[PDB]
Amino acid sequence: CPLMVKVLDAVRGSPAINVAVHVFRKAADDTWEPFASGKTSESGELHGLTTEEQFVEGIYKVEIDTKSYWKALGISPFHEHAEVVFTANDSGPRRYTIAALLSPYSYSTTAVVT
Amino acid sequence: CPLMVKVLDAVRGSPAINVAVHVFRKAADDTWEPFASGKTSESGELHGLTTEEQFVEGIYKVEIDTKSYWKALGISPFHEHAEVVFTANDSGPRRYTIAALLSPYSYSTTAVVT
Repeated sequence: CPLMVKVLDAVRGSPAINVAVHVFRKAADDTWEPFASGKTSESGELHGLTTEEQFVEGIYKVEIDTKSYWKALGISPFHEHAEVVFTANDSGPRRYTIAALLSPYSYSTTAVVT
Repeated sequence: CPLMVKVLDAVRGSPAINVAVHVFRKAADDTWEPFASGKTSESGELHGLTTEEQFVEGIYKVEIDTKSYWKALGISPFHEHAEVVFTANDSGPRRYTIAALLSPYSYSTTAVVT
């Protein structure tokens, strides 16, 4: 799948399972359309996302519900969510893997394409 | 200052200067209002922001224009910008220091609350 997502937990050294992730597509008008959604797996990964050229180029947004992730634990978090806004589109069909490493007061996001 | 931002460049090992930062305050209606704006200083810092109880309780968004920074450089980044969303004030009027560490395809955001 053209777009994959992976989330890890830096506090426990494990995949961030059961994490909600919504994918928005920047619409015709200045605004955000719901594009895809899922919950991370046992592997902390989300595959079923989108298709080949349902996925076309545009600005996308990956919203990660980190707040819920943390409270589930009993942790006091800082961010409301983790957000990743990218442009899909150079000259190519790629493969986008967005990774996110979660801490209560800190997070990193990285992109790996091919 | 109640709200401070610091931004570093992991590619060059220096403060990220002249990076535009917009601060939004989630308004009465489900929506974002402009609250403060500025650019990072020679030391990668933005202090001019807000004040005492002007800064009120609420959900704010700190949007760092990473895209323009990398472009000015000759680098073609992945992120459109770096967004930081948080609930402020609650159990205290706090002091917020938001740190960002940028790379072309990666960014990390950390918060220091006192």
